[PDB]
Amino acid sequence: VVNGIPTRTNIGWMVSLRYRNKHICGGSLIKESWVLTARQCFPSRDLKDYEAWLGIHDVHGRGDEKCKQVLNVSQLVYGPEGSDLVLMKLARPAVLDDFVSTIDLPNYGSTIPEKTSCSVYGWGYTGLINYDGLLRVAHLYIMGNEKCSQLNESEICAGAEKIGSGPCEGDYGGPLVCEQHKMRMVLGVIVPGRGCAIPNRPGIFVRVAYYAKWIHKIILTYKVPQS
Repeated sequence: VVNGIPTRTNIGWMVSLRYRNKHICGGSLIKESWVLTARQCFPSRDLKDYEAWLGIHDVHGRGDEKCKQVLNVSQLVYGPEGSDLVLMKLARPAVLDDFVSTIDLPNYGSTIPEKTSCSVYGWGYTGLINYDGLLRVAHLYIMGNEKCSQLNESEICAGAEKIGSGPCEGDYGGPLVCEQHKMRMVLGVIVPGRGCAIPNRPGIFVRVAYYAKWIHKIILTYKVPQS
């Protein structure tokens, strides 16, 4: 995240997808054993290359010495066509506690109104000379889909007003979270696209509400030989 700030403490539903012993993406823990994330987060199709760190604040888990849970990835289900989503199934369940929790998903078709306040979180690119490692957040407002103009219904358009801030490489897969019904929900999944923290150039996020059925169909179903 570029032009964001550190979080006071760690965010329970945030996952660091590691590839080859190193952060590459964020994800959202949507069940004790499922993480909603992005396609661009998997250079290879072989599972032995991945881990999921939960309950961390630091990217290397430095102060999280007792908070953190490291889980292997047993499966990988891919989303429809131009969705870019992937659900990682975790090897053994995540232990919910004070540091790890899950975030709710919206209802199949929820329309988020414009000028609504939203947050992105990530350990990705910051532009700092020496990034401290801490999870960072930036604030964005939902905008009309026409402002993102590079199909459309699966997408959300959110940006900051005038200042250039937002997610970048390493933040892919993480959530765009807002306040819809009673509490916090993963409304969007961060995907690369419209540059990185360009002023008056809002980001396009995959609309979770569009693939909401699919996410549910998958969260309650057997393994089945993938690939």
